[PDB]
Amino acid sequence: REIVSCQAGQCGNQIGSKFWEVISDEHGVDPTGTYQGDSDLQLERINVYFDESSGGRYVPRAVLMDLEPGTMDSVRAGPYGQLFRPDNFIFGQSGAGNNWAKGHYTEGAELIDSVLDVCRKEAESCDCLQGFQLSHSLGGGTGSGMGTLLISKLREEYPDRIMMTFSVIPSPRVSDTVVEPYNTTLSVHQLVENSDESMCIDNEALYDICFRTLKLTTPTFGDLNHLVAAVMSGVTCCLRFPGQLNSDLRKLAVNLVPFPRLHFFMMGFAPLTSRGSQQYRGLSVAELTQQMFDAKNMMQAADPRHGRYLTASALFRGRMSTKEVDEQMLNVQNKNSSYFIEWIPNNIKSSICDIPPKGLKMSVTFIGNNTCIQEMFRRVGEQFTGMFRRKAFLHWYTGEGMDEMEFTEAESNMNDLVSEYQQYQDATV
Amino acid sequence: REIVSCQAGQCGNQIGSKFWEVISDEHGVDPTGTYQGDSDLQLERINVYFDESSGGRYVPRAVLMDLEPGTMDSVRAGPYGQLFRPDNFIFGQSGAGNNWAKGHYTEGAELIDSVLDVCRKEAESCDCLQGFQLSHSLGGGTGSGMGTLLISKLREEYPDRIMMTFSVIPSPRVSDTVVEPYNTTLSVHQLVENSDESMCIDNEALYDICFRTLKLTTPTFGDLNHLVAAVMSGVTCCLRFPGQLNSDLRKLAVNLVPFPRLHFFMMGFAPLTSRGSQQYRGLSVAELTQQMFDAKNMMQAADPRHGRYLTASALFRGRMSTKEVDEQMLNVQNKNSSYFIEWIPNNIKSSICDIPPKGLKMSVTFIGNNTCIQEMFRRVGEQFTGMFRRKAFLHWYTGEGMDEMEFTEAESNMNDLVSEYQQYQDATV
Amino acid sequence: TLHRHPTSAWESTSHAATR
Amino acid sequence: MREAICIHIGQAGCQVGNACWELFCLEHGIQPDGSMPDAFNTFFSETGAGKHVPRCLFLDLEPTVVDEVRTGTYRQLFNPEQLVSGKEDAANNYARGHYTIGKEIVDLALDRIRKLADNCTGLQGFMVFHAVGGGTGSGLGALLLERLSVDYGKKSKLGYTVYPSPQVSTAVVEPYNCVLSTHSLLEHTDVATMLDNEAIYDLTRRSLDIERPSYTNVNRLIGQVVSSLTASLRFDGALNVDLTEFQTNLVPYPRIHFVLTSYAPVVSAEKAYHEQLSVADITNSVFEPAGMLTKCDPRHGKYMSCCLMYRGDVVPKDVNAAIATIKTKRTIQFVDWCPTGFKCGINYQPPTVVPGGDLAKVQRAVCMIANSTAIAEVFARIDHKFDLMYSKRAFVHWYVGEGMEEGEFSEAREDLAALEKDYEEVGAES
Amino acid sequence: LCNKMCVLKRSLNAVKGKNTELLKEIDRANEENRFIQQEG
Amino acid sequence: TGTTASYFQTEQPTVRELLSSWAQTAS
Ligand SMILES: Nc1nc2c(ncn2[C@@H]2O[C@H](COP(=O)(O)OP(=O)(O)OP(=O)(O)O)[C@@H](O)[C@H]2O)c(=O)[nH]1
Ligand SMILES: Nc1nc2c(ncn2[C@@H]2O[C@H](COP(=O)(O)OP(=O)(O)O)[C@@H](O)[C@H]2O)c(=O)[nH]1
Ligand SMILES: Nc1nc2c(ncn2[C@@H]2O[C@H](COP(=O)(O)OP(=O)(O)O)[C@@H](O)[C@H]2O)c(=O)[nH]1
Ligand SMILES: [Mg+2]
Ligand SMILES: [Mg+2]
Repeated sequence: REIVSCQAGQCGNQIGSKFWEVISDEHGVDPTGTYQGDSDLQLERINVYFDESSGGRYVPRAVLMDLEPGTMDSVRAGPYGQLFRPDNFIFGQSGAGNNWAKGHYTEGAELIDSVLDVCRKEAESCDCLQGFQLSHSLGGGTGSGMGTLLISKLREEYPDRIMMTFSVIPSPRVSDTVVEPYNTTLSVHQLVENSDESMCIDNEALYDICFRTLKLTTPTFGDLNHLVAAVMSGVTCCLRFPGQLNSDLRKLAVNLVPFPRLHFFMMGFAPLTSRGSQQYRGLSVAELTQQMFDAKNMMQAADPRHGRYLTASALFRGRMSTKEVDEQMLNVQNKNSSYFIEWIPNNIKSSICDIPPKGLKMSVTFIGNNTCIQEMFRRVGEQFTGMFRRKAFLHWYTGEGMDEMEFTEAESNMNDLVSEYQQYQDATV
Repeated sequence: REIVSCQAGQCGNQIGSKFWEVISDEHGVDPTGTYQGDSDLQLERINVYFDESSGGRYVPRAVLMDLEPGTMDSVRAGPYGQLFRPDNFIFGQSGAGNNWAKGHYTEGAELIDSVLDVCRKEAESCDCLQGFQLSHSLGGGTGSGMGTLLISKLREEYPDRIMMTFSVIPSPRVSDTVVEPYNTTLSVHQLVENSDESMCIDNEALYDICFRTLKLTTPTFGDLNHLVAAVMSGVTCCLRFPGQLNSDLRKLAVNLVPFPRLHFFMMGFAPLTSRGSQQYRGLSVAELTQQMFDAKNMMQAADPRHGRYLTASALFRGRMSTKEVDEQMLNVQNKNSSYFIEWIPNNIKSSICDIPPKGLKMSVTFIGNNTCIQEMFRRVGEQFTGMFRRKAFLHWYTGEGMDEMEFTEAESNMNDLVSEYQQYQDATV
Repeated sequence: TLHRHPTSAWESTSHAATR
Repeated sequence: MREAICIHIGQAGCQVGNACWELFCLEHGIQPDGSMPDAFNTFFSETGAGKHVPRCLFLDLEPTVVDEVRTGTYRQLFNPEQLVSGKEDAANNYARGHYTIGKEIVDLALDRIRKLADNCTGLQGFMVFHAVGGGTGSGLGALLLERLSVDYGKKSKLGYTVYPSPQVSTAVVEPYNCVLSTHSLLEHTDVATMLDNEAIYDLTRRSLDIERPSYTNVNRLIGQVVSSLTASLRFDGALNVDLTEFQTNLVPYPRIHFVLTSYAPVVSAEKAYHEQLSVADITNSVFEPAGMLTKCDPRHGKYMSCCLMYRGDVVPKDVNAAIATIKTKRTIQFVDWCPTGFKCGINYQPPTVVPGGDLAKVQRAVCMIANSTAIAEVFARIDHKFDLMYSKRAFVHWYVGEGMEEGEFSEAREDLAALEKDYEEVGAES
Repeated sequence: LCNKMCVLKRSLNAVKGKNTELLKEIDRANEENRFIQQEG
Repeated sequence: TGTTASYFQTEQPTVRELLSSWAQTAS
């Protein structure tokens, strides 16, 4: 009934910090740790993301993870940085160098045991932990390597728990480092197995939404992280608040995963209103539907029109009409047929929660196991093939104790995954 | 229910000084000797440690005992020095010079007669003694030799009384002398036969506590001695205060000494949280349990994971539900049954007092007969034999009046003492 | 802020029960 | 006397029970305090202080809805026990609601069942409310019904089940859950009542002329129809029929006991009371396909048996006139081997409207429960829903890993095949 | 390349959807046939 | 200092005060 959060890398640290920002805003948690909300149901499920202390304060069930203590100082100095425990603020001395080898085998190995110890302590504090929630970036070394190493080492003894692993996959046009393909290739295959559920981030669609959907003049990493933290909260909104038709992480997993390897998802948030069109738009499920599946309003950098929707779900927040929601989803299913797989009719799931986000009458979080994700995976597999044909940058990885065979196995596993996506999207009845 | 204390050597004098000034603070005793407490449970059993005088002053029932007079001068110059009984300051003129025999055979033997005289004088004034407490260090010269001489001498006149020995035993990384091996190997067997059970303190575990557990950039010996005195005072909590489920030193001995020779213990205390982590930590016995059993929260430089616990006890202080504390001890038992010994059920022990230390709503003192003392004794015996093979530094003892045969016998004494622990830890039913 | 449990509140659980 | 134990399984079951107990309390004049400022003994029991407590039991493996009921508007009305909540939900997983999660709460569920039944003296039966499409409502409901039938002989069970609707559905494994729970709904439920959602949706959209009802209003209507059917043993009337007396009428063959229900006049005040509300017109609206509580069109199938709950000031002459008109009408053609096909009960207690509801208070109400050949359409579409699911091993690992045999789903498919086979067999002309 | 890819798949989705309303009215006409047969 | 170099320590107490006191919410 409670979720323990983990943050890996500096990108993961920032996104977890703003996720805690929005969670504290929703639950009325003072930066000082006290409760300042004006509702009774708000305290009903306060234990989901918070633990009570002796002084009547609430502390997040968050583990913070990195190899640079500088980003620890940054998140601590953040507006809500005085909320987390100091012992969870675990960090290394020297970084991974944005190298998966040091992040997963040498620099991360000496500290993964400590993070497992603190995670186990938080879990045993929890009366019944029903899942972990890690936020990280696959492009980096610290966020990707030891990030996914955490799931790999916890899953070996946490069989029935759930993984909300959210990973920022890099892009060619947001190519920040040359070893992004190696970092992503060495981690996607491991996220396939160790994590029951995995969820994707790419800066292309986030930038596109910030540019056209919100027309923000200068949307920085703050708005970037806030846009996806809005969904990081909406995934468990139904668990944290009462609703007409409830759902949780296990609900989404069981109703969105048709096959065990098909657990790479894509989110989407609504409503998104531009800086100067809040009043003119009339907030309703009618136009909520048309932006549910809108590519420009989609925050996953792969056009859903080029793929197939295996399964999809929408977690609505706010007082809504249950026939309107179901009838709009039926309109979606009876208006699109060749993007919803025929052999699984009525792919869309709808869940309803009573409490909307602050400042919104009604909202919704989209989740989908669309097959457009194989384009994301091939657009990085091509780069990996190109940089791996010449054995470029392999010396950095091999100096830390691995071999070329591991890279070949990772490449083969991702190629198998994209082949599975293709053969599950081109299938006929 | 009476215990009379003795401090031996410089280490013993400092640690007993700090223990006395913390126990007097607990009992509301003025450094000048008067009473400033506000509670009656203190005066109910104040006689266990403090002898009342005709003038209404409570003088500690302590024997300060050291060949060096500088330690006596320092303890008298201390804030609580005037509290101590003046004629209990038995001291020599020349220091022991870091030597076994210079404190145990030639110079200590002449001095020890007055110590026995004053000790039995204090003993007779008591209605009946629970026993004798000693605080010393096998690392030091006079702390080890002359203290062990007193250990041997008390047995022949007080055979059936508890002998609570708190030794401070070293490690090479913080080894301040080159005669640690001799001074501990010649001392271990006196504790073996002539003490009902000895509870040991390591120097390096204390520094590990201050650095990692409590995050102190400037802990000194004064900082360390209060942490040791926490256990020094919590061992007798049930003696000095009423208990919901009380106990005593004989209770601990009979419950933690299954076989006569297995009576060397490692110490643990709780709570130990840094002031920064004190805010975000909720002070409850639930978390105090993993503080009990945590590796870095231990008072011995032997990692519990390597060894296996034979019998352990817990002295809880405060107002806690015995219900929940007992189920927690059961929970740790069946969560790690492998760490504990199978053929003794309920290896952990519960004891519940009411009075906690000053300012602490809840406190814990942990006692453990873990087999990991094997590592420490084996390694210090290796250090001994390294120089014992070369007949080096041995000229001091030979000239001072000591033979080779007792050296060989003491080495054999550690050999067959430490040989027990692995063959009890690997045993199968 | 720092909170210190006073000796005034010190009492046995038996005394608390008979209270 | 003449008491029945109400059971509310799952999220949908708990909300339906909330609505129906709200209606029962407002109808019997019991405030949420639990005391009135002996017709209630069927559903409420006195204590030593003169307080009434419902004879109901809430189950759900997740605690959100149960705790919402606990902290709702009936803290002092609902017992702190018989409000059982698990700690983690089944999450639309029949395997988990039946095998690995519900097994640790079923024992306490039967303990509470015993603690209610022993207090009861003339227990008529059990009134289960749930939705087979949900994980707990399928697995835990099935297991509870099996245990109840084992330990209570042949006691009557009335299970109101919210079936997965034809196309308006809120989950993807609803066909799996329904096809699996159809077993328990066959062997260990005496009567199973349809609760298709689109029927309520359409009738509230059209007859009520209201654009924004929701689960609250559908559950209110379900509670209204439940009260209408069960009020015969609650209040004195011209024709007193109890659970056994109408279940023996509605079950001609042991296997064909699934019934579809309708209620009329379900209507708002403005269009309700500008027309003369007779008995013939309300019966016509009852038999009209779009005024029915189940998403089926009877004009394809064939009515085998019908039971009518008239409740109000209806008079037997009007009852017989309506019966004659229905018999003479040709489109509602009954089965050949059941000539009468009509059972009727009459109550003198007019319906009571609850504050904040959408129904207008009506002088006379009519419930209809029918066992028909037309109920085979729901199964003949659910099997096509499910064979597409099962063709390529979709959502099968989530059950296999939690303890399902692979061939059990095929056995369930064969069972439902036998269901439509026996439906068409009994509907076939002689 | 997604000049053409994007425009063609938008066209495909539109043609798709309008075909699916054609399927809607196909079901409507099938229902009309079945109940007119029942009524006749 | 509150920085990570000092392991988030506002002040450095001796074990005497550290065990004689316990910190709670300052609000
Ligand atoms: N008539 C009616 N149906 C409902 C209501 N709430 C939910 N349902 C439907 O019942 C179906 C099954 O219920 P679930 O939402 O799965 O809840 P559950 O029965 O407790 O099962 P779990 O969610 O696994 O715990 C859902 O798909 C809904 O469509 C309600 O209040 N009234
Ligand atoms: N959404 C988001 N992405 C970020 C943020 N900070 C960094 N990134 C992305 O993370 C990538 C670099 O990750 P990196 O810092 O090397 O990860 P690390 O090595 O684990 O610290 C860049 O491509 C950024 O686009 C942030 O605050 N929000
Ligand atoms: N706790 C504590 N231990 C001390 C102190 N001073 C010395 N020691 C320990 O005593 C050992 C050396 O003993 P020593 O000073 O020679 O004792 P002496 O020969 O009896 O005077 C070292 O290994 C230290 O661990 C102190 O102030 N506090
Ligand atoms: Mg006792
Ligand atoms: Mg539910």
